[PDB]
Formats: sequence, structure tokens, C-alpha cells
Amino acid sequence: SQWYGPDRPKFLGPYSTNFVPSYLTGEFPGDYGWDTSGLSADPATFARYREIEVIHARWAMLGALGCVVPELLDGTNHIAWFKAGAEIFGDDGIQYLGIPGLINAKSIVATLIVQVVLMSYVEGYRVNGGPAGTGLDAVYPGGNFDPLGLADDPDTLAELKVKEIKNGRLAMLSMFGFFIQAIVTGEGPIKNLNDHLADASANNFYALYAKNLA
Amino acid sequence: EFYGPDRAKWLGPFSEGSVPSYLKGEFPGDYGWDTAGLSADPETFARYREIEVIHARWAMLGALGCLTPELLQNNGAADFGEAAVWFKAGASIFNEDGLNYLGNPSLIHAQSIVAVLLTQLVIMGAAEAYRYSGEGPVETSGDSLYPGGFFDPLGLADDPDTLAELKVKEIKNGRLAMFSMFGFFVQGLVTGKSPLENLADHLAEPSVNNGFASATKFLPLP
Amino acid sequence: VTGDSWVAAQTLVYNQPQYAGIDLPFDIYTLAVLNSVLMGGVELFRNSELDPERRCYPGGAFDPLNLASDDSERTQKLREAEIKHARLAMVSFLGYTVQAWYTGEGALGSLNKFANGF
Amino acid sequence: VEWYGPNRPQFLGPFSNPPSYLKGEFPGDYGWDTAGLSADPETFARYRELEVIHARWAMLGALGCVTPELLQRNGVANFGEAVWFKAGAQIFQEGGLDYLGNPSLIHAQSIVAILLTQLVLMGLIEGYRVNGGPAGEGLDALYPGEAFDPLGLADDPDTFAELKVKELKNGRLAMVSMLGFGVQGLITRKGPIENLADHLAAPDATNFWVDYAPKSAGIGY
Amino acid sequence: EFYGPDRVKFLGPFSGNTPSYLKGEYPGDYGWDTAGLSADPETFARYRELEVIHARWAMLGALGCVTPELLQRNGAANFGEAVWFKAGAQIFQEGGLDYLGNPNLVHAQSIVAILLTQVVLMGLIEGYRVNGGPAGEVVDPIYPGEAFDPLGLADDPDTLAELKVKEIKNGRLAMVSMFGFFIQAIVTGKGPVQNLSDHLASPSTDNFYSLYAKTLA
Ligand code: CHL
Ligand code: CLA
Ligand SMILES: CC(/C=C/C=C(C)/C=C/[C@@]12O[C@]1(C)C[C@@H](O)CC2(C)C)=C\C=C\C=C(C)\C=C\C=C(C)\C=C\[C@@]12O[C@]1(C)C[C@@H](O)CC2(C)C
Ligand SMILES: CC1=C[C@H](O)CC(C)(C)[C@H]1/C=C/C(C)=C/C=C/C(C)=C/C=C/C=C(C)/C=C/C=C(C)/C=C/C1=C(C)C[C@H](O)CC1(C)C
Ligand SMILES: CC1=C[C@H](O)CC(C)(C)[C@H]1/C=C/C(C)=C/C=C/C(C)=C/C=C/C=C(C)/C=C/C=C(C)/C=C/C1=C(C)C[C@H](O)CC1(C)C
Ligand SMILES: CC1=C[C@H](O)CC(C)(C)[C@H]1/C=C/C(C)=C/C=C/C(C)=C/C=C/C=C(C)/C=C/C=C(C)/C=C/C1=C(C)C[C@H](O)CC1(C)C
Ligand SMILES: CC1=C[C@H](O)CC(C)(C)[C@H]1/C=C/C(C)=C/C=C/C(C)=C\C=C/C=C(C)/C=C/C=C(C)/C=C/C1=C(C)C[C@H](O)CC1(C)C
Repeated sequence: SQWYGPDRPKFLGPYSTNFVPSYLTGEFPGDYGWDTSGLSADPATFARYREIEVIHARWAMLGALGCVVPELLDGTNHIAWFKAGAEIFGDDGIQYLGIPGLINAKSIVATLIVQVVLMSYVEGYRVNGGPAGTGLDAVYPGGNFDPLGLADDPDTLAELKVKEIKNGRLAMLSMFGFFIQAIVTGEGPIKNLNDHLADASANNFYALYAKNLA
Repeated sequence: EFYGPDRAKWLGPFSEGSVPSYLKGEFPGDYGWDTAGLSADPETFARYREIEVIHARWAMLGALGCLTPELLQNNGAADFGEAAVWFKAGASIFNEDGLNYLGNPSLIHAQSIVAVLLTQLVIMGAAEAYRYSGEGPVETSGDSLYPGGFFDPLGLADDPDTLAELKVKEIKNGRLAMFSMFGFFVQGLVTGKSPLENLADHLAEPSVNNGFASATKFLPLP
Repeated sequence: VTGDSWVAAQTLVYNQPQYAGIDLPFDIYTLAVLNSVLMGGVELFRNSELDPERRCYPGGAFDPLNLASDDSERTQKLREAEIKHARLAMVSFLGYTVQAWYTGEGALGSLNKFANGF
Repeated sequence: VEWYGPNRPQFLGPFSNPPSYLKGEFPGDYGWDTAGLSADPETFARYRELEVIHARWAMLGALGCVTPELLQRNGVANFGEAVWFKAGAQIFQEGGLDYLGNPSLIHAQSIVAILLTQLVLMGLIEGYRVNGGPAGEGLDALYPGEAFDPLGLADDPDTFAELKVKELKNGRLAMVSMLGFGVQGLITRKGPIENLADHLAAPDATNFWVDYAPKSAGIGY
Repeated sequence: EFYGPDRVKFLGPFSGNTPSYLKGEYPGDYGWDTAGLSADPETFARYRELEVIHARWAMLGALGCVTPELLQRNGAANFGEAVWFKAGAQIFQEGGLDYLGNPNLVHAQSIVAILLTQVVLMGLIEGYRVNGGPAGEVVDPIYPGEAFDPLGLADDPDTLAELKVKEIKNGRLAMVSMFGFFIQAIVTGKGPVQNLSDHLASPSTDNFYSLYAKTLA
């Protein structure tokens, strides 16, 4: 309840009481009153934007986990997320967990073909309903997508939805970090973190790549 | 088929839940694809509609303009030395003979880029200003997006039944060109070769010569 | 983890009791008697139940998270998921033992052999 | 109706039809919304604020991006890195960052201290701008005045309206120049004043079209 | 366009007279029964079923005679006998018949067992197709649907009409092409995919003319 209504926390802390967009009232999860730009003024775009955020969020959370696990595990050769795709062209191919025989994928075209066919059905079902569910909330279908019934209580669902978006926004921000850190450092996020941990004053953005960025 | 409620949609069967209300199959090319909700406002949608057609028409001219010198060079005039490729033709203005139309010295023989810019600014500027003004000496037919009167000498817009199918044919050929032009730009940067050369390569070894051949081209290197 | 086939691991541990490459502090003779006694006690406890449904779904200490301790449809769906994973595993392990009889390799070994066979 | 109203000047001059929502009610309304981005009144309001804030930052930025280079060229002062797109790297030099060279000025040594103070200082300052603060609470968002108009050049309503047009037009000119500095810096990789010097020396053999354009596809520059 | 009296015809504009019994209402009707073999409505029904069964088998056969050859000469896999007119001989080899060249796939060694198993399985399958069975009861002898349309691509009757045409059209092309496979194999001992490569290599010199033909006398 603290996350909804007019008494909800806001992105500008104390300096946000007099600075709140009219459309952002406290009805939807993750409402911190951060709509400085004119975006989402019209409810139609705001409703469309709210879904895209949760989608970009759930994707980022999957991406953030998956951009770290293979780099943190041996057998995968601690491959960097921005260097994982090339493995399909290696002689061995993509052997999950490094265990030979698992997938042994070697054709990039074949992988893309199955992905396109499967993802098109999946994304189509998510938009116009399908076998998993029909006539359900577009972003929060539940049912087959909530097997453990963790959100049965409306109150719990509300707080959990706040947890989902806040974790997602952190993942989206950190994924954007992965993109830039890789394009600048050239190393995986875990390697960048380890370097900082060792010698923070020496291993950081400013003391290593900031000068050559111009 | 391409108009009204039961029209063609972008997601085919799984499109019912993806059709924005404001999209009701009135304008041409309404497959019901505005997931982002950019054209929610009636006014914003109208502006984007004009922008889409203008881009589509430039794209269509661009597609022919980015292949015609290369075609003739491979078989035909065979005179645009390194100017056949679209992303290496503009540099021909600084040539010893400069820009020679059809590779013919007698034609144009331009060798001053500043003059070209000034000439284009006044020419394109006036026409664009007239398009924005919504009114000019030539016949405008009272349609800023579709000024049939003077711009349609052949009178192919005579009957609305052909007009309705022609207008969707325009945007669909147009959208394809815009999508392909975006292709020309991307393919050019990644491959560096002319678009028609890229095709030859794909036909040579489709499994090897494809987009994933240049997958590791832009990899940040420690 | 060990790189040894599941069939070959039986004899290897018998000759040298070990887990995850760590030698266990117990001669195989004590482990053999312990396994029989431990499993004997465990199975006698299981047989004490007299409710036919509870013999298949004891709950209580075996359902600490209370996921399917009710009569809801979630309980029915969860039980449907269990038997499907159960029947799959029964057929799958039948695959393990038949493949080890024919090919000679274990699970991961059969997978690698098939991939190389091409 | 010289600047506001229906007889206001337009971005295409004679051949110009202003959008319905653009009715010459705000400064710099040359009726230019061909993309229809400010059709929504709420979005238009928020967009106007971004323009004024961007213009003021750009006006400060444009003046600040050339002042060290102008002084370095004329020999008025020696900076560790006078070029604007290199001033940030001064903090990593031997003696740190000294204002106008003089070691007795600022004499900053650590980027972390600069970063943390800026976050605290600008965090409070921007908080005061949106939620109001020490300078006053309840004042116009884009034009607070009061403490920010000590000289009172906006007391006359008519002059204030005309001067608001001047702020945007100098600001829009500054914003275009800033983008120019960035693009020129990325291409020429030389300070903005240096680019001007070269053009004045040989304007026909130093222009982008003659030096970089011909090498922007296939032949790197 | 493909149904009714205004349907397209096999002879195009020159079609003119068409068989009276050969009206629309059926997929793939181009008004071609010049031999007058389906004048009897009972025989016409039977011939329609025979065409779609010969067509469906041809589509499977056309794809099945090209894929092992394509994979072999594309380096995708190594078969015992890629060419279709020799794949049967694989059972008479040292390693029997291995699917995709993998000794741990199928690994058949006895042609009898292959023949016996096919007779039993095909016999029951064909019996199920003509009298119903485990997959479903018989309603349309050539368009069962239900268990045979799990994806539901023909749920809408309008799409079902146009889709039937696509099958007979694609099927007929398969029958003609598979008939070519039979002849090309006899005239040219090379596989059909090899023939296509030769025609692409030198169409002027590699074709049914400038080769064979005169040998066929
Ligand atoms: C890391 C090393 C470092 C060093 C050696 C210096 C050195 C200097 N800094 Mg500097 N700075 C350093 C880092 C940094 N500074 C700044 C930001 C600034 C600013 C904003 C300013 C300086 C100023 C100065 C100069 C002030 C001295 C002066 O001229 O006094 C002149 C005489 C006086 C100021 C009066 C007497 C001062 C003296 C301390 C008396 C007070 C004693 C107190 C009793 C003790 C303190 C507690 C009391 C008040 C209860 C000086 C040479 C100042 C400057 O440039 O002035 C010219 C200045 O305004 N620095 C930053 C970013 C946040 C830094 C980051 O690392
Ligand atoms: C949007 C999210 C996302 C995306 C796009 C990807 C994408 C990718 N992942 Mg990834 N991953 C993600 C999330 C994601 N992941 C998350 C959240 C995790 C944490 C669980 C992982 C953990 C992970 C690992 C460990 C690995 C990948 C790998 C890969 C790459 C190939 C995957 C593959 O082989 O086919 C799809 C994968 C499957 C279909 C899984 C098959 C089922 C497995 C093999 C069975 C379980 C192991 C099995 C029991 C092993 C038997 C022997 C064992 C007991 C010793 C690919 C680019 C592999 C790689 O090499 O990276 C280049 C790799 O090894 N991911
Ligand atoms: C989704 C898709 C296609 C969808 C097809 C659809 C919907 C079907 C169309 C139909 O509707 C019609 C018309 C008619 C309907 O009656 C029937 C169907 C059949 C339904 C294509 C994706 C196709 C996607 C492809 C092939 C993308 C290839 C990407 C590559 C090669 C990327 C390479 C690199 O990006 C890396 C990896 C790293 C970078 O640094 C460098 C570069 C080189 C950029
Ligand atoms: C609020 C506001 C208000 C006002 O008004 C205005 C403004 C300010 C504008 C606004 C803001 C906004 C924002 C902030 C945005 C952001 C975004 C993002 C960053 C996203 C991400 C996003 C991101 C994401 C999704 C991500 C994704 C990822 C993924 C899937 C991954 C994948 C993968 C893996 C796993 C691994 C491998 O090896 C590789 C791969 C295969 C690759
Ligand atoms: C009107 C219209 C209409 C239709 O409808 C649509 C459209 C077309 C879209 C529109 C248009 C728009 C536009 C034009 C925009 C532009 C923008 C910009 C460029 C900005 C800048 C912007 C820019 C800016 C701010 C700038 C800033 C800067 C600064 C602060 C500076 C800083 C600094 C200094 C001093 C110096 C040193 O050495 C460095 C530093 C430290 C770094
Ligand atoms: C319309 C008309 C009208 C009037 O009546 C006249 C007339 C003329 C009589 C008519 C016409 C008719 C016709 C044209 C007929 C034709 C037919 C055909 C050719 C069929 C095929 C048919 C064909 C077919 C089925 C085929 C099938 C195939 C197959 C099974 C294959 C198998 C196989 C494979 C995969 C592979 C291996 O390694 C070998 C094998 C094992 C061997
Ligand atoms: C629908 C949707 C829905 C949701 O909701 C949202 C969203 C997603 C946002 C949406 C989407 C949209 C889109 C897709 C867009 C696109 C665009 C493009 C790609 C292009 C244009 C546009 C494009 C274009 C115009 C193009 C153009 C081009 C051209 C003219 C050409 C030029 C040229 C020539 C001739 C020749 C030379 O030698 C070279 C050059 C000079 C180079």
C-alpha cells in the first residue's frame, strides 16, 4: 500500500512533492512520478508504454542473469555474453554447460529458423491469447504463468508487481551497463567487476578508458 | 481486404489483440501495427501518415537510384568508375572530370559541389515549401498528401476504386523500398561492398556468405 | 562431475568408497550394511501409512512448502505434472540401462557417441 | 504581433501554415511542429521546458567550450588541455586541474571528489528548480525571476515577453552550434576555434565536403 | 478464381468447350477431362481420391528423393547411397542401412524384416484410412482433419477451400516432377540433384539434347 496512492515514494525524494505529473497518480506499480518528458500524457500511449516497460523488464532480467552465469561457470570457458554467439561457428559448436553431446549446435541458420517459428507462435499467443490462456491480462495473465499461485491475494500481487518492476528496472539499467561496459572495456561484466574489486582506484572507467573516449 | 474492419493485419491470425482502436481501416496500409501507441493522438497519427508516404516515395526513388548506375556498369553504359556503387558515387564530384552523367564528359560535367548544394537548396527548398504551404500555382487538387491535379498527368487517379487500391500499392511498394533502403545502408556499412555485389556473394555460397559471416566484425577488443 | 559412467561408477565406488572425487571415511562393508539398514528403516516407516491416498501423497513433513496439501486445482495440476515427469523418467532410465547394455556407455557417453557417429 | 500572435514570423517565412495548437502563445513559436510531436497540450508544455533548459545549458556550454581555446590561441593563458572535448582529461595529468593554469586556483586532484560534489550540488540545485527551494517556492518553472532577476530586466511585461524570444533564439543558435562542435570534433578531431582558423586560411580546401566527405565511404579519414 | 463456372482452365482462353460434369465445386478443377474418363459421377469421385493420394505420396517422394542427395553433396551428412534409385541397395552392404550415416540410428540389416514390418504397418494404416481406427473415424476419405489437422490451418471453411487447391496444385507438380525423376534416372544414371547442377554448369551442352537422346534412338 505504501507503493500506491498519493503518498507513494517518488524518484526525486523530498524534492518531488511539488513536482508530480498529473497522469501519474499512484495506480500502477513502479510509479515514482518520473515522467518529466511529455511522454505518456495520453492514456492510450501510457497504457501501451506500461506494457513495453514490463516486457523490456522481464527480458532484461532474463538477460542480466544469462549474461553472467556462462561467464561465472567453468566448462563454458567463462565466455563473455558479447562473445557467446560466435561459439556456434567453432568446430565444437554450442555444447551446453561445456558438456559434449548436450546440444552440439553448429548451424546458425537452423537455430534462427526454430527461434523465429517458436517465438512467433509464443509472441502471437501473448498478444491474441492461445492454448496457455485466453481473455487474461496482457501483462499479468497468471494461471499457467502463475503455477505456484504466489499472487493469489490481490494485495500480495500488488506488492509483488512492485517487486517485479523494480527488479526489472534495475536489470534494464544494468543491462545497459553491460552493453556500454563491453563496448568500452572489451571484457565481460564479471571480469570488469573483479578488476575493480582488486584495485578500485586503478581499475575503473575514469582511470582506464575515460581519457581515450575522446 | 486492405480496407474496413476485416482487413489484412500485420500479425496475420494473431492480430485481433494487437489492433489499436484508433486504427479502423480507413487510410491505406492500415495493417493495425502501432504497438508503441505512437499514433494514439488523431493529430500525431495524421502527421506521421504524411511523413510515412513522403519517406516511402523518397525510398522508392532511392532504391532505383542506388542500383541503376551499378546495373549499367556491370552491363550497359559501364562508365561509372567506382561511382556505380551508391555509397561511392557522391565522391565522383571531386574527380578530374568530376561528375559525368552516364559517365559521359559532355553530360553535366559538374566539378563544383558548393554550386550543387546551392542549386539543390533553392530547388528542393521551393518545392518543399510549396508542399508545406499546401497551395501553389500548379494544380493541387486540395490534398496535401495526395496532390493529384498537376502531379498526375496520366490521370491514373481518375476513379476512386483504382485510387484506393493504388494508394495501398504505393505505400506497400514504398514500405518495401524503405525497408530495403535501410537494408542498403546497414549492408553497406557491415560488408563495405555494393548491394548487388553482396547478392552475388549470397548466391555463391549462401551458408557461408551471409549476415553471420560478418558477425564478429564489430566486436569490442580489450 | 566425476566423468565416470553411472554403470562403471558402481564398481569404482565399491573398490574405493568416494563422492565427488573425495574418499569417504568408511569401508564399503560398513556402507553396505548401513545402506540396507537405512533403507530398511526408511521403507518400514513409509509402509506404516494406512490411508491409500496418503501412501501416495504423505504431505506433512514431506510437503514443507504446502504446495499441494489442499484439494484445489493447483494440487491436481501439480500431481499431473509429477506423474508425467515420473513416467518420462521411468522410460528415460530404461533408456539408460538399455543403451549401456548395447552401446556400452552411460548417459552422457551415449549422447557423445551418437553425435560423433554422424 | 511582431513575435507573438497570428502575424508572428514562421520557420518557412512566406510559405508557412502554422499547426492549430501552435497559436503564437509562447516565445519562439515559428510554427514548426511538422512531426506533430507537441499535439498533446501536456507533451507540448513539457517539451517547451526541455527546450528552454537545453538552450540555457547550451548557451553556457557554447561559451565555455571556446573560452579556454580562445585564451590558449591568443596566448592569454596556458591550460593543460584547452580543447573542450579534452578538458576532462586534465584531472589525470601530473598536477591535476588548475584553473587558467594558475596552480593556486581550485587545484583539483581527484575525479571522485569532483563527481561526488557535483552529484550533491546539482542534485539539490535541480531539486530546487522543480520543487522550489531557498530561492523561492511557487515561482514560474522556466522563468522564476526574483532572486534570479536581480537586475530586474523583466519587470516590464512587454520587455519580458520580447526578451524571452531573445533567450530562445540565442539558445537555439547555441544548441545548433553545440551539435556542430560535437560533430566537427568527432570528424576533424580539432578544437572548434582551430576548425574556424583553417576555414578562414583556405575556405575552399578545408571545408568538410573537400576534406572529409570524399573519405566518408571506403577510404577512412 | 479456382471454383465455380468462372474458374481458371487448363487451356487458358482457348479452353472453350469443357466437360459438363467437370464443373466447379472441387479443388484443382481446370476443366481438363478430354479423354472423358470421369463421365460417370461414381468413377469421378474415385478418381478424385486416387489423384489426391497419388499427389500426397508424390510430394513426400519428391522431398524424400532430393534431401539425402542434397545433404550428401552439401556436406551436411554422409549416406550409404544418397541417390534415390540406389538407396534401396543400402540394405545389401556391410553395415546395413544407417539413418543419416549414423551406425546408431535404425541400423537395419534384414530386408525381409523391413518388408515384413512395412506390410503389417502399411496394411493397418491403409485399412485405418478406409475404415477408421485409432486416429479417427472416417468422414471424408481424403480430408479427415481432426487428429490430422492438429494445428488447425483449415478451421475456417474459406481457407479450407483455397488450401485444398494449393495441395492439388503442389501435389500435381510433385507428380510431374517425380515422373521426371523416374525418366531422368533411366536416361541419366546420375541423381536428379546432380542433373540440376549439370544443367546449371553448362545448360547449352548439358541437357536432354546435346547428350543422350541420339543414344535413345
Ligand atoms: C586533492 C588536492 C587539492 C589541493 C592541494 C587543493 C588546493 C587548493 N584548492 Mg582545491 N585542492 C585540491 C583538490 C580539489 N579542490 C576542489 C575544489 C576547489 C574549489 C572550489 C576551490 C579550491 C581551492 C583551492 C585552493 C585554495 C587555497 C587558496 O588559494 O587559499 C586562499 C585563502 C583562503 C581561501 C582563506 C584561508 C583558507 C584556510 C584553509 C584558512 C581556514 C583554516 C581553518 C581554520 C580550518 C578549516 C576548518 C574551520 C573553518 C572550522 C588551493 C591551492 C579554492 C581556490 O581556487 O581558491 C583560489 C577554491 O575556491 N578547490 C576539488 C573538487 C571538489 C578538488 C578535488 O580533488
Ligand atoms: C533472454 C535470456 C537468455 C538468452 C537469450 C540466452 C541465450 C543463450 N544461452 Mg543462456 N541462460 C540464461 C538466459 C538466457 N540465455 C539464464 C537466466 C541462465 C541461468 C540459468 C542461463 C544459463 C546458460 C548456460 C549455462 C549456458 C547458456 C548458454 C546460452 C547460449 C546457447 C544456449 C543453447 O545452447 O541453447 C539453449 C539451451 C537449452 C535449450 C538448454 C538445454 C537443456 C540443458 C542442456 C539440460 C540441463 C543440463 C543437463 C542436465 C546436462 C547433462 C549433463 C550434466 C548433468 C553434467 C545462448 C546464446 C550456453 C552457452 O554456451 O553460452 C554460449 C550455456 O552453456 N545459458
Ligand atoms: C522474423 C522474420 C520473418 C518473418 C516471416 C513472416 C512473419 C512470414 C511472412 C508471412 O506473412 C506472409 C508475408 C504471408 C502469410 O500468409 C504467411 C507468412 C509466412 C506468415 C525474419 C527474421 C530474420 C532475421 C535474420 C535472418 C537476422 C539476421 C541477423 C544477422 C545476420 C546479424 C548479424 C550481426 O548482428 C550480429 C550477430 C553482430 C553484429 O555486430 C554484426 C551483424 C552482422 C549485424
Ligand atoms: C521514466 C522516464 C520519464 C520521462 O518522461 C522520459 C524518460 C526520461 C525518457 C523516461 C526514462 C526512460 C528510460 C530510463 C528508459 C531505459 C530503458 C532501458 C535501458 C532498457 C534496457 C533494455 C535491455 C534489455 C531488454 C536487455 C536484453 C538482453 C537480453 C535479452 C540478453 C540476451 C543474451 C544472453 C542472456 C546472453 C548471451 O551471451 C548473449 C544474448 C543472446 C544477447
Ligand atoms: C522544432 C521541431 C519540429 C518537428 O515537428 C520535430 C523536430 C524536427 C524533431 C523539432 C526539432 C527539434 C530540434 C532541432 C532539436 C535540436 C536539439 C539540440 C541539437 C540540442 C542541443 C543541445 C546541446 C547542449 C544542451 C550542450 C550542452 C553543453 C554543455 C553544458 C557544455 C559542457 C562543458 C563545457 C562548457 C566545456 C568543457 O570543455 C566540456 C564540458 C564540461 C562538457
Ligand atoms: C487430367 C487428365 C484428363 C484426361 O482424362 C486425360 C488424362 C491425360 C488421362 C488426365 C491426365 C492424367 C495424368 C497427367 C496422370 C499423371 C499421373 C502421374 C505422373 C502420377 C505420379 C505419381 C508419382 C508418385 C505417387 C511418386 C511417389 C514416390 C515415392 C513413393 C518415392 C519413394 C522413395 C523415396 C522418397 C526415396 C528412396 O530412395 C526411394 C523410394 C523408397 C522409392
Ligand atoms: C509501424 C511501427 C509500430 C510500432 O508501434 C512503432 C514503431 C516500431 C516505431 C513503427 C515502425 C516504424 C518503422 C519500421 C519505420 C522504418 C523506417 C525505415 C527503415 C526507413 C524510412 C525511410 C527511409 C528512406 C526515406 C530512404 C531513403 C533513401 C534515399 C532517398 C536514397 C538516397 C541515395 C541515392 C538515390 C543514390 C546515391 O548514390 C546514394 C544516396 C544519396 C544514399
